[PDB]
Amino acid sequence: RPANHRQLTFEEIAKSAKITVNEVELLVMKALSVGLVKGSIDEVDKRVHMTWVQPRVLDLQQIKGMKDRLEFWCTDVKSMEMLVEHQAHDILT
Amino acid sequence: AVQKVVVHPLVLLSVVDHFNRIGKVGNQKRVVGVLLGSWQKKVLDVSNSFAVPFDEDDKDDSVWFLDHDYLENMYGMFKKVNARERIVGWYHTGPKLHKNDIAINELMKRYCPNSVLVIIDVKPKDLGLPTEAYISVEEVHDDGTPTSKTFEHVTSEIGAEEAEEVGVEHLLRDIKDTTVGTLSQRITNQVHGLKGLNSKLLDIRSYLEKVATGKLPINHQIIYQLQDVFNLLPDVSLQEFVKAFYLKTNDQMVVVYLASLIRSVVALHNLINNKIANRDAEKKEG
Amino acid sequence: TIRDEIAGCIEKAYEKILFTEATRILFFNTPKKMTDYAKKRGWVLGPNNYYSFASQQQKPEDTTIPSTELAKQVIEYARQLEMIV
Repeated sequence: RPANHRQLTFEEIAKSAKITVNEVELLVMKALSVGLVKGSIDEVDKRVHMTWVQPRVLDLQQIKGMKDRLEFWCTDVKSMEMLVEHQAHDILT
Repeated sequence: AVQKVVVHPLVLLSVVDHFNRIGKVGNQKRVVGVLLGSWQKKVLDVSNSFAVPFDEDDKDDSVWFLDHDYLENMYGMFKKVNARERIVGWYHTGPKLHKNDIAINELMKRYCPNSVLVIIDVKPKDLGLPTEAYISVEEVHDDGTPTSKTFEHVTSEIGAEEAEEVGVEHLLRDIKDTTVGTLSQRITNQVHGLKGLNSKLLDIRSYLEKVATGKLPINHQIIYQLQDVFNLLPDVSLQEFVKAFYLKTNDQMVVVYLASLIRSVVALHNLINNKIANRDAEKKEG
Repeated sequence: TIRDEIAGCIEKAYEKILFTEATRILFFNTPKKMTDYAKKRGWVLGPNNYYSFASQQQKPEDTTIPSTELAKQVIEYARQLEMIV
C-alpha cells in the first residue's frame, strides 16, 4: 500500500496471516518487540496504526517510481522557490 | 569521534597562495599540503598549515610521494616557534577525492591518531559551502567484506578569532547589505531553497546515472535504506497539521498588535517633536 | 427566473421532499418538466421523493493556499517594514 492511507485493521492481518482474532495482537507486539514495525494500536476497531515500512531492494518499477516521485518533489520545490525569489527579489535588490 | 572541525580563513588563504606557488609548473599537479590544528574537544580546531612535495603521473596511477623528512624538520620549526600548535592532519585541493586519496591518511596515521583531511575548492564556482572534511572509519558489511575503510564526512564551517576578525573584516570593504535584522537572513533565505535545489539536482542526476552506468552501482545498501528514510518522512497529513494554524494566527497576533500599537505611537511622537520644533523655529525665523 | 430560482435553491437542505409539493411549487402536475428537473438537475426521481446527495470540501490540501497566501501577506509585511528606499 502506498504509505498514505495505510492504517490497517484486524481483518486483512487475520486474512493474510490466517490466524485468529486474539492472536493478531501478539503478532503485532512481537514485531514491535523486535522493531520491524514502528506503529501503534487502537482496539475499538482493532486498527493497528502504521508509521513504518521496511527498506526493500530497489526493483525496476521501484527505480522508476524513485526517479518519478523524486522529480515530482524537485520540480515542486523549484517552482515554489522561484516564485518566492521573484516575489521578494527586488527588495533584496 | 569528532563533533565538527573549525576552519579558519588563514589556512584557506594558505591553500590559495599554495596554488599560486605551484601554478607556474602548471602541467599536471594538484594542490596537496599538510594541516595543523588543535584537538580542542569533540569539536576540532585548525590554526595553521603548510606545504608538502607531492606528484602523480599517468601510467600506473598510484605513484604518490609524502616526504617524511620535510614533515620532520618543518614540524620541528613550527613546534619550535609554537608549542601550543601541533599536527592534526592534512589536506589537498579536492576537486573530489580519487582512488589514491586513502594512502596519504594511511601513511600519516602514525602521526595523528585520527588524521583528519580537508577538501576545499580553489575555484569558487561552488555555490555551496567549501572546506569539506572527511574522516576514515570502518563499517564492515553484512556481505562479508573483510574491512571496508571508508572516509566519512564530519561537518565544517569557518570559525572566528579576534585578530582574524580584524584581518578579514578589513580585507573585505566590499559588500554589506545586511543592516542585521529582518533582512540579514533573506538573502540566505533565497540561498536555502536554491541550495536545496542544487543538492536535489545532484540527487536526481545520480539516480538517473546509476541506472545507466556503474554496471549496477546503485549503492546496494544505502540506496534502499536512506531512500525509505526519505519515503518515511514527508509528512503532508491534514488532521491537526491544519490545526497548527491558529498557533500561526497567534504568531501573527503578537507582532500585529505590537506593531500596530507602538510603531504608530513612536512615529506620532516624533511627528510631535518635529512639528513643535518646526513651528516654534518658524515663528522665530520668519 | 423563478423556475431556475427553485432549481437553484433546491440544492440546499431539502434533504428529502415528496414529489407533489414540488409539483405545487415548481409548476406542471405530471409533466415532462419533472423529467427536465430530475434529469437536467440531479434530485434522483426515486419513490415519491427527490433524493439529496452529499458533497464535501474537507479543507484538506489547504493548509497551503493558507500557507502561500500567508507567504504573500508576510512577504508584504516584511516588505513594507523592509522599506528603506
